[PDB]
Amino acid sequence: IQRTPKIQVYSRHPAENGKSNFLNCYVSGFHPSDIEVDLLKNGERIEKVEHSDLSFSKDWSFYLLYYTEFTPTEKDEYACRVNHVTLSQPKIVKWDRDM
Amino acid sequence: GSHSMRYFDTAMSRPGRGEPRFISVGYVDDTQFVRFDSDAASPRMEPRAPWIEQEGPEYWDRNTQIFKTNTQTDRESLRNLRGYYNQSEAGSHTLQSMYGCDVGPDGRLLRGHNQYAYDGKDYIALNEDLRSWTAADTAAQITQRKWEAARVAEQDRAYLEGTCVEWLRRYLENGKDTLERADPPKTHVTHHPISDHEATLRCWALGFYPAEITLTWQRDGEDQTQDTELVETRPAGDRTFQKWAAVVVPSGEEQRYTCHVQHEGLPKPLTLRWEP
Amino acid sequence: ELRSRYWAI
Repeated sequence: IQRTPKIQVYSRHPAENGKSNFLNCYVSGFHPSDIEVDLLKNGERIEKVEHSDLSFSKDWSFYLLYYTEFTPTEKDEYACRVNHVTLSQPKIVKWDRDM
Repeated sequence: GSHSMRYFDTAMSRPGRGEPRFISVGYVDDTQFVRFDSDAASPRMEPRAPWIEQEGPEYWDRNTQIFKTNTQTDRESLRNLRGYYNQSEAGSHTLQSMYGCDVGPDGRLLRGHNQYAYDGKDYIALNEDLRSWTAADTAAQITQRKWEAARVAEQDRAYLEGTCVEWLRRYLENGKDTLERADPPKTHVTHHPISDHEATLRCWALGFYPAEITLTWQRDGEDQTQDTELVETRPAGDRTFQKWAAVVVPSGEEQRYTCHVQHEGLPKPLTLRWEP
Repeated sequence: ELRSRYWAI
């Protein structure tokens, strides 16, 4: 049975413009394990992005944490783009500092 | 307090001529302490806690050999499963298992666990008695019979009551600085209008460890269960976790709402309010 | 410490 990934985009530390931090994209609740995850800065794929090793939850679903070092600003826009077999097209979730 | 040791294992066949992938991850509570992976090109791709590195090569080599041998068992399991389910050898399929033990604060065994899933659906599990199997699917009756003839429950039970508990107690001591320390959440409450009649109150919890937490919203001391929006607990990437609970409240009635935060790291639970 | 599993599904 296939399960569609849940996606959360958020900072490691409370977001403060001009302060160094980490931008995270948490992809979870998916099955099977193959997935494509991109972090976007103003719609452009971020190059220096690290990720955790393939793991899973008590309900058997897989999870990965994708992360990048960044300094948030007022003008800069961040998002996470995910592709998986359960999705007809890639899913984009924007970084909302309030979520 | 209480503690758990769990191994989360995966064996996956791959498309075409691709070699199957095998992974075993060990946790004490929410802390990953070891990782074995057939995709690993060096020890860097099999990370381990400093208190595991200190066990030296006797420990590492013995666990690496066990992982290598368990991988041979899983290869046969994947082949048997495609036979039970009348599936082609060409497909990619996933076998997973979770097993281990829970101990109380005194180190005494509370519960053993050993569950298996196939293609993300429960397959077979050891009952709480650690003496019998529960079969989730018709096909698991075949496995159950083979495992009854081979006395597998007795062997799994010996590991769960013995080796699992002894090693969990050892890791709790060697890794005490990180495993026995509970980090309380850092909290705050935000306000977000939605309309001229309503606003969102969001109660935040950051920097906490372990992942287990309870975030509730109350109106005049009464629980708002049906109307509270709770995000899935998420990792911060520094061993800590994050979560929030939100409620849609009428404009002007914010003073009637309080957020209740329960976490093992808190000396006493918190009662929070929006503070403009 | 890993458990050794020998009996397949």
